[PDB]
Amino acid sequence: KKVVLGKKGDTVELTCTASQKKSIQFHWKNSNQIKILGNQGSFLTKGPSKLNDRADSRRSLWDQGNFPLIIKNLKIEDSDTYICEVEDQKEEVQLLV
Amino acid sequence: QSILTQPPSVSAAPGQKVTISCSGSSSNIGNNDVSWYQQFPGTVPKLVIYENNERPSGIPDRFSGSKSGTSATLGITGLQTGDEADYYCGTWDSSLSAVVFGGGSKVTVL
Amino acid sequence: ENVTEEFNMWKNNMVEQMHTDIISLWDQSLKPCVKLTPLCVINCNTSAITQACPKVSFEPIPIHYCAPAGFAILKCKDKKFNGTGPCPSVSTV
Amino acid sequence: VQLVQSGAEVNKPGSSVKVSCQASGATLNSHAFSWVRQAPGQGLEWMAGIIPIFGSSHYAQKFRGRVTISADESTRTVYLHLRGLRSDDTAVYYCASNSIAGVAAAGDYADYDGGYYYDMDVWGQGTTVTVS
Amino acid sequence: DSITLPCRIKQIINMWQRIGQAMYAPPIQGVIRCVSNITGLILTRDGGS
Ligand SMILES: *[C@@H]1O[C@H](CO)[C@@H](O)[C@H](O)[C@H]1NC(C)=O
Repeated sequence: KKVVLGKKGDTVELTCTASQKKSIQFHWKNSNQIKILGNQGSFLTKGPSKLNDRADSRRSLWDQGNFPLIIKNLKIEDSDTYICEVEDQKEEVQLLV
Repeated sequence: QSILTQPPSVSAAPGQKVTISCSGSSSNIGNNDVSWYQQFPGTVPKLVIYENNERPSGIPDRFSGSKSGTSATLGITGLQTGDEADYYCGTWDSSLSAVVFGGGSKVTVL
Repeated sequence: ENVTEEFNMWKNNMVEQMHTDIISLWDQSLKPCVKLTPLCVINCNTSAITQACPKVSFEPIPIHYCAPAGFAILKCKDKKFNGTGPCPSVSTV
Repeated sequence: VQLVQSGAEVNKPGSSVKVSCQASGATLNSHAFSWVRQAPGQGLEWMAGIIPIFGSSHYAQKFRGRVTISADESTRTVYLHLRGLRSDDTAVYYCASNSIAGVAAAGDYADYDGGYYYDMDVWGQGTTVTVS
Repeated sequence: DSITLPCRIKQIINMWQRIGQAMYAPPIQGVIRCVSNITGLILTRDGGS
């Protein structure tokens, strides 16, 4: 568990790093198990949250195990805690506004 | 004919700073990528600056430039004898629906 | 007869011998003209490969995955299979 | 990357011209050829140009109708034909392509009738034409 | 009676094998139909509260 602080607007980066570096399937969630991001093969897969048109992942970094989360346009309610599901590493990382 | 208003010829001392101010319209500078080409008279023309600030392999870093609104400049430092060439201002213009080059600017040194 | 067996669907390894024989099928059959695969080791670079790219017909045919010498393939013939867990009707093939 | 042409030619008013510009890569579809001239004493002028990966072709304002331009798919070459040869056309002809690989990084569907001619790099040796 | 589906044809696709875009030829000229059987679904939940 880590703490990452951003104020507003700029693109934060939240990273869960795998231990294989061969693009295994990951996911992202929040404190209500609402999906945010997620690999599906070699594509992306959004979710029906309030961060649908904002968050994105850098696709070139997946081959080295890095699965970031780039949330642009930080709104006033973006202080929550998001998890990864890579293999079992449910790394809950929180945010602030 | 010069739809992009380029100066016809410039002159400076070798090693100094000279800027070619190629201006145009709002349909070829502000919403299009401009580029420059260098040709000694009798040689094959070749680009020196693309994507408004970039240098290909074989081009020194003494050449630079900008793309400011309806105008596009050239940062040309380090003048020598071997840059005795005509410099052009080429970009796409969707209003004419064609690529349009500039009037050509010939630099010369002492 | 009378063989029950805990099958599995999500941990098979005939799947990975299919996913890397269809990747190898679409590399000799659908050759793109420009292919921007990344190749980098924060800042990264993207490459660009180019092959001769003609248009060819493409109709998938059925492919059987036979067993090599020394092994055998089971077959969960239970007509209401959950996918995982025990499968009470099992035949060899 | 190489880009070679045919040789210099002489013409007559009423005839046509068949100048080629043959590539060096595997195919033409990775490059966006153009066709620029250079009148003596003056600068250059973009006459025509072809993009084979979208099947499009673009022209200037003046040279429409007189110029047809065809890229042969087999031997990796592009032609440039022109009729109505008058004495103002006495110039050297240059073929120059660039990389079409930047259009893919645009978002989703792109303009398939549009043009992406920018930053030509592989300028050919130049074919000098004259009419008599 | 039947439902229509406003499809498209792409030339700049993300391929499924690896990461990285492909770029293909222009489409063929004439008619190209394909009859096929939708024997499957891949759904996905959305578990709220
Ligand atoms: C679709 O299903 C019908 C009946 O199940 C079958 O006859 C037909 O061959 C199928 N189409 C295919 C396999 O393309």
